[PDB]
Amino acid sequence: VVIDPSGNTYYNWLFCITLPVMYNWTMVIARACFDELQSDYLEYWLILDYVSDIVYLIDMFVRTRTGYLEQGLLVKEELKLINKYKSNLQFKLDVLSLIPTDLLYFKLGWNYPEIRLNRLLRFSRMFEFFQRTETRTNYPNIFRISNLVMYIVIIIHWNACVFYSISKAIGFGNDTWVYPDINDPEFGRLARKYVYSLYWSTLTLTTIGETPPPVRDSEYVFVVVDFLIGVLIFATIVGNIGSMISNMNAARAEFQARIDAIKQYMHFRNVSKDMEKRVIKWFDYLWTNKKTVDEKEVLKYLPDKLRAEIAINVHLDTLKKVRIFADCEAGLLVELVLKLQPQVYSPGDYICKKGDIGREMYIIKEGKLAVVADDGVTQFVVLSDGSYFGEISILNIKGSKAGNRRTANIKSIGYSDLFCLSKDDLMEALTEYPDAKTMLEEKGKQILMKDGLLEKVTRMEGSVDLLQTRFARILAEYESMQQKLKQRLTKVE
Amino acid sequence: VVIDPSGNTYYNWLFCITLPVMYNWTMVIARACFDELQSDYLEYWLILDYVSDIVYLIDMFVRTRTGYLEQGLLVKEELKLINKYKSNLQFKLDVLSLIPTDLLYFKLGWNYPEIRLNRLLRFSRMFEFFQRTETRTNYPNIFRISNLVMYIVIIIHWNACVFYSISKAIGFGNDTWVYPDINDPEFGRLARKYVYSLYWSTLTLTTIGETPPPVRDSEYVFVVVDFLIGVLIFATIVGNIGSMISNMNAARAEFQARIDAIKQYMHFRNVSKDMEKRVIKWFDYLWTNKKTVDEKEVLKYLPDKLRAEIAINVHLDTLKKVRIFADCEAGLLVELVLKLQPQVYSPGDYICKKGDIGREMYIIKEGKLAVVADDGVTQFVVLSDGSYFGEISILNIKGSKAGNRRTANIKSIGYSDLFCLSKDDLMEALTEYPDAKTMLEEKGKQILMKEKVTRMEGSVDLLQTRFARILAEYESMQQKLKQRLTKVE
Amino acid sequence: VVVIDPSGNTYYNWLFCITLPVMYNWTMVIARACFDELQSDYLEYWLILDYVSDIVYLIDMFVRTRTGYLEQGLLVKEELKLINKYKSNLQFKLDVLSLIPTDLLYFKLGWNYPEIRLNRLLRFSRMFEFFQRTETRTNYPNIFRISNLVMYIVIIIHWNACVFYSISKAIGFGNDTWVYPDINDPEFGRLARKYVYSLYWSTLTLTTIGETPPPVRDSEYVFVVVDFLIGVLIFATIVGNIGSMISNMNAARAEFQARIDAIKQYMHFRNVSKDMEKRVIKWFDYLWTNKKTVDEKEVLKYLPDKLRAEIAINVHLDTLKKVRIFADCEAGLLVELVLKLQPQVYSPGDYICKKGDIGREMYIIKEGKLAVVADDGVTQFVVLSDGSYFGEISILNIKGSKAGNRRTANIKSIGYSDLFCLSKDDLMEALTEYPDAKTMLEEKGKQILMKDGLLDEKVTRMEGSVDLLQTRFARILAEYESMQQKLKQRLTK
Amino acid sequence: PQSIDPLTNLMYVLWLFFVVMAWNWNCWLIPVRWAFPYQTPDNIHHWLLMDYLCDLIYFLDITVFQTRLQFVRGGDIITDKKDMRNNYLKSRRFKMDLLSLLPLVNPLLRLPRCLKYMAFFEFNSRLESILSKAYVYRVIRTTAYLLYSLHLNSCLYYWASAYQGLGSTHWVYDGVGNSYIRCYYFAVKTLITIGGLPDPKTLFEIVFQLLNYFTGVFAFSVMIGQMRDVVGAATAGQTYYRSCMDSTVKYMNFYKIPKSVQNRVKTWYEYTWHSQGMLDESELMVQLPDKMRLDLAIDVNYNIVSKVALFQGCDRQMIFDMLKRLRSVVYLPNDYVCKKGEIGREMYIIQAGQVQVLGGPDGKSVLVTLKAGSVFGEISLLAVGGGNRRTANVVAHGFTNLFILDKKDLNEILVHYPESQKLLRKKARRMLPKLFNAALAMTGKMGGKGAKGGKLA
Repeated sequence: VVIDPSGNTYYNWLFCITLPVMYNWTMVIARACFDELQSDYLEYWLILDYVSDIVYLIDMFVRTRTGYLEQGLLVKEELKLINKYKSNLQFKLDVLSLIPTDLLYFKLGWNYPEIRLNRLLRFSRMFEFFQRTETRTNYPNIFRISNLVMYIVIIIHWNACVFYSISKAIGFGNDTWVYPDINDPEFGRLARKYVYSLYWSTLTLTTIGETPPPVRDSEYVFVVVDFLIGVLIFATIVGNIGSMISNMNAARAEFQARIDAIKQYMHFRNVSKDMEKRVIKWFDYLWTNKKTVDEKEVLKYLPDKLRAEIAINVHLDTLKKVRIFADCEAGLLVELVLKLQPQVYSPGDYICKKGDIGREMYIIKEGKLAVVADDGVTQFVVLSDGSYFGEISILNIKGSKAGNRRTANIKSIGYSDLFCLSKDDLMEALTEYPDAKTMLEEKGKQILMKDGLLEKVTRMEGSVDLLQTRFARILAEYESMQQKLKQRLTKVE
Repeated sequence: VVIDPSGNTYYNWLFCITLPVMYNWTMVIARACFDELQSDYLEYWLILDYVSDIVYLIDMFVRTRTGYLEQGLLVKEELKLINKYKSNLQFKLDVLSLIPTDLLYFKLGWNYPEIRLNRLLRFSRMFEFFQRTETRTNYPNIFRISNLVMYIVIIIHWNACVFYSISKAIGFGNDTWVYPDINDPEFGRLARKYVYSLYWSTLTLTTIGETPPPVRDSEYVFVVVDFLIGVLIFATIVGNIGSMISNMNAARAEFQARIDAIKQYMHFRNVSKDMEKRVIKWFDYLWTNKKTVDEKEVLKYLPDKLRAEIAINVHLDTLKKVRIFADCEAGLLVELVLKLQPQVYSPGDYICKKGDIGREMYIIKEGKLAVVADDGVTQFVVLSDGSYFGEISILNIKGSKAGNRRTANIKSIGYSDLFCLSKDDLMEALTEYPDAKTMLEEKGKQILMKEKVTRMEGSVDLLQTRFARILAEYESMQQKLKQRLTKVE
Repeated sequence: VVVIDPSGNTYYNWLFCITLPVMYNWTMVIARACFDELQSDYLEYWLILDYVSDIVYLIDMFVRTRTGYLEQGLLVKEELKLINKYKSNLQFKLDVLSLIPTDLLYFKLGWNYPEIRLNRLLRFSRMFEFFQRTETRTNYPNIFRISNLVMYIVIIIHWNACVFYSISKAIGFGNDTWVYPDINDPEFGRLARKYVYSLYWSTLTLTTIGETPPPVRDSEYVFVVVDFLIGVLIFATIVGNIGSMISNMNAARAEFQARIDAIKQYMHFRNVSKDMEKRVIKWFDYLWTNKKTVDEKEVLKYLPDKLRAEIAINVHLDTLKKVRIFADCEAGLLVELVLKLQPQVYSPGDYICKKGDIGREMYIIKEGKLAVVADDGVTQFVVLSDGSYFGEISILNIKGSKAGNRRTANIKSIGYSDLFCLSKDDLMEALTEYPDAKTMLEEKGKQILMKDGLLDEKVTRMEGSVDLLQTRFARILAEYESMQQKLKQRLTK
Repeated sequence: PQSIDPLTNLMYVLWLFFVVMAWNWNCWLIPVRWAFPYQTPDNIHHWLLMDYLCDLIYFLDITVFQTRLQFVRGGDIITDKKDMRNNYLKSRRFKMDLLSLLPLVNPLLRLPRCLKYMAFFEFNSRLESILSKAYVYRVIRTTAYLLYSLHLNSCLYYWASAYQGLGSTHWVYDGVGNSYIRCYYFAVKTLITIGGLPDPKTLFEIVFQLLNYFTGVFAFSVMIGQMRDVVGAATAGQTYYRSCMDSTVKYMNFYKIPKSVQNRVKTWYEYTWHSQGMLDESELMVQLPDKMRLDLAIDVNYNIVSKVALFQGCDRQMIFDMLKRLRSVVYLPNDYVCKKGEIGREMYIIQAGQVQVLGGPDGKSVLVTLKAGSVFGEISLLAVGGGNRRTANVVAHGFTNLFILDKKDLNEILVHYPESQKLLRKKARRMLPKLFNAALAMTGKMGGKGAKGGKLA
């Protein structure tokens, strides 16, 4: 078995390896800087470290068992996967992560967990898992906020450990800036140590201050560097959150830009107020019902095959229900589906009136269309979704009594979404299907009859070729006669 | 009756239900955490809570009466509306929000208003009202910043109540971090309690600090977490304001980028200074009079039907005022309106010159044009708004001596906005209107005064017969010419 | 004469070698001017470093006289023209002012006034040019822009530290709580302590953090207000730059996510089936995972025809020459055909074409594997790897073909296949300038079809009238010319 | 000047600056005189004189300068006195100037003089128009807004201190010092949320402090957002160029493009960005109005194209269409513009750089060098398709920029102009029917007669 990196199993293992990586990245420095944290729970620490090393070994095994896309196919050969893993820097990082440095517990002592800092080199699994979650979850902004919060918590925790270690190196209680003397009943508790260090780190890394001022030169240097680092951290937080906020309302901002440009044009052109109200209502309908994006530009992002599959899935059944296109070739039907253009109509709008030019055939994807009389209050028949009209008009049939004219008034009762197939689009699709075009014209002629409606030039060119040659014969004879006449005059001279 | 969600009545009810939701979301936790606030005005609180519950019931009735769009039409059937409401999670949220948990007032006492915390579940209704406000208001940025302010104040108020509750649990005045002893007359004032709690919450939630440092471990943990939440909040405020500032200036930034691009192009191309000044003045005129946007790019986002109606409303009367389009079908005029292309000209710009090929019909919309005498210093006639020229050259009239060429020099006196109708667009519209095409040709002929394969083949037959007659005459003339030389010789 | 190319590596190396004395001046001149002990204690080292800086400034001016510039696309190598170009620029005046011998004022003011070397700060343009060239040359623009912003803020903080120390000196050390304390103190009298406390105060004031002794005198209040305003500007600049960088780094992800959610909104709006939605989501996960979201047409659109042709040739020339019909084609025709190739990417299981589908394009397999399958698709006849092709005869449009630009086999993508299609219209557009090569291509296709056994109006109408009209004018002209000879013959007698 | 242009008159910009200074004096000194006791009866005459000067500036603005401003109605400038006066009286600026000029000793009675803010906006527009790189002025203006907000905060803090008594508590201003820089220091530590101030004690002080920290959080957010927008807009073009360059480099690295081709592409990218400041010029050209683009194309290439003898006598609009269809291509040094033997399709106009025509024995000899403004290869335009080949090797001496017109674009132009198309076919036939048939008939008659006469004899 070879684990697909794009599968759910790979994601589950990414979480299962991210847990020991986060455990190391926090608690290794936590135990290194706080000696009491390492010493008080030493058996628990040893059990967790052994478990984390086991999970690291299983992660290396998964790396040897993770396929990669070569020639578009997952590589399932074990030797190829092993060679691909060992060729990468990740193999060196994982080997350095699992160096048995724990034998230095017998040399340096049990209170030196800095030897496990090599386990931090497995950060690649943690970052890869966070990227996969960002590209996977349905709530990108919530997860991105949570991830940023976790990054800041980890950084502030590391800074707290650094501050406590600096206080330890200088000496607890030696001055006001460092952590106070740890023989105190209150400040000598490990929980108090960590919470005060975390408080100091949060104060300094979030551009707040209000810590005891530094006394020694090293403390002043560390406070300057740490406040600059906190300024960078805060600016990074603000930049990430502002980028997220800009991304959330990017669609709203661009939609408002389109509406504002339309309003600018309508105030420019002195458009009537009722038309402006209808435009505003239409844009509100687009935003409320999540119809803001146009179908053409959205489908341009998809590849030609995927766009064709999407179009087929949307329109193939309702195109096959059309009587002229019922018995047609699959490729022609696919091309006609790809040639469909959406059209959305507000309630009370007219799809076509009597006497209009019929050059397109409409498919009712959704909505209701009413066949109305001249007054518009009487309804003949209501056309529901999947219905169609104007199929005869797009067929250029000779002898039609109703040539390219609409014989009925079609009114949109509500917000009807329609797809139109123009005559030019049908002709272009039928260029590559001549027999299909001929049988389409024959079927349209049959429908019209059922419904009560409905090389001499080349031969003359050869004569014209002979006519020009015969006409040039007299011109050559005139030149010959002129030469003879001029010579006769010259001889007589 | 069924309430249209897009209507004004639905917005009015959204406001009328958001007021109890905001009231609950603030004052329920305010009374839960400040026992003096709940005890002092209990009659008022009870009245407002009963009113809020009644408005919640009317909101449930409205949601039963609120229609939705199915097949592009509003559903007015009571059974479908009730089933759609009950199928949604919002009906469950409303039911859990309207459980009579006020019966616990008789058990736990009158100083436990957290039993009404289930009323907070109408947060989605409040958020929907704010969404409708930001999609309806004429000041999107003002409402956006006020909505951000309101959310920040709500979170700050909740954290103030949390801080007061934490101080109460630890003990008032037990140490320096908590709220001081409420037995003191100055610190025991309810207004003082809430105002100092709000002050502490705003200080802690906006990376300000300026608060007494925590003493106990739980205080340290709460302050650290609160500082992290406040970093998030203040960064959110900065990001929201920065996004708003970018949104207001986005059009100006795009125009200024276009200015910089065209200026860089003119410096790189060694464009003459007069042309550079003309371009800069043209761009400034377009921006100050709100014209700089391309009409095609603006109008392409509208649907074809709305774009057609707007184009009709703008151009139908001024296209019907044309003498060649005075008597035409409505559909042909609508199509010719749709084929109109806007053009803009600087002062002194030449729309057309004498001897130029005339293929476009120009209609003046918001400009003034003149006819000059090849020198630009004198004007025969000034063409005002609504005038047109080139209506003959776009028609293919046979026998036109001055056809396909411009006989007049058209100069833009100032900034003129014209709409051009090309000959190709007119012919494309006239493909579907043959009788209108013949009428247009006849009208152009009258203005200017004041089967094909078989026909072409038969036409060559007459030419061949005429060529035979000329050849037969030339053969007779050749023999006479030779006989003429015979007489001399 | 030897001329340094400003685009070369030598110019960048000299930019670094002149930036080092410029940075040294911009820090240590004000450091020694404000801290008298820093100037006095290391006076010989400062004199040596100032002499070295002046020498490097002289060499910088010499390089500026030898630095070529692109005039009409050519690097200018004329030394007089280069010298005149340098002298006409303001940089020559700045370099002259920066090397004014103000060090002779040490004999008039003493060694305690190194403010005379403040003119050396006018070489800041070399530093800025080196940093912008580093920004355009590095592979980590965001990391380097972090570094550049941080070091600029550190320089400004150091300058404000020097200013604060000078102001404390002017008011008096230890006069009140705000100023630097009395320098007779054993701890606060140390030069390192002086600089580091000044830096601490400057960092806390320029980062708008505070936590410093409040001012006492009105002049101190004015300076604190002004320096906090400078800190507001600095903090806004830092956060804005980092936010802009974060937005730039997240712009590609934001655009890709906007496209993904737009397509998701479309798919929910058109009620696309769940299987098709999952296929689209899997395709976009593949696109972002493999970093294939870029569009070749959009990426290469700005490039000129020659450079785009060179890139496209280096990608496709060997494989297009491996095609049998295009084996003997001209190099220019091959360049055009390669330029007209369009990338197509297919998911695993996708069908590139089906039997009976219209064949208008010829596919080139760049990456991936394709399979020829039967009608059911379970069995495979042959597997086409990278560098293979099919449909080369369909684009040729050989008259007498049994297929008639129709596919005769089912091509299925086994995995993710990167194909390059050459459409029929693109082939004729390339062949417009190669008629002999077009005839050779038709002959080659005819030969392949013969080996495979697969081989078995108005313009003339107007031409006849136009030729007759042209001949009538010539016949009238010929008769008129012959009439002159007939008239002369009558006059001859 | 009897009539003054509100857009391009520097003296009008100076008068606008004077009006802005008067409005700034009013805005910055009304809360000072309202809150601080600086308006003493001893020095009240300075305040009265400067207020009278500001009111005089307002009066000569509303009556003199504003009535002479020329405006636009239907795209035409109006210089008429009565029409300008009617336009200004109709406008809302007259309404605001009338509202401000109303007098309504109390400094708060000077309040509606702050309603003349429109002049400030027009001054800002003029400053952003006259000078390039305007984001530094935007930064200065936003900093001035922050300074005015801190000024108002300082005045409010002094008012609160006086309301609660000076020195009564630690929070209020104690009463020592300049009395404006102490309250301004409070405003700086408060409205930037720096802190470090004495804590508020009473309810009024806590409410004031709370609101001033809330306003300060939002004002600091406004400052940071304005600076972020300035940074993003200033570096937007460089960011776009870097993104396009990085996308191209990533594309070449994915397809294993060799280092020579990649280096040439990077060289072209850097040269184009450093020379013309944009990767494509047609993207900018299509954004312009059609008349603007046509006039720019004329100003760039009309004299050079009309100097070509091939297109002399053609229609001027066809010349204009070729100018519109010209595309700018940058050729690297030692790049072959025309290789010997390849198909000639393109007409080259040297806008910049040099082009060398190679030849001689074994190549590598410069027959002639063509500088900027010279046109070569125009004969290849008048070809049937495949009928033109480049005779000599043509190479770019340096970074030359050629305006290129291919044969296809010329054909799509020529299908619109029949007379010039016919002239071009005539010129093409001249440089290299009835007469052909007459010569064929004469030769055929002599050939048939020769065979007939030989058989007769």
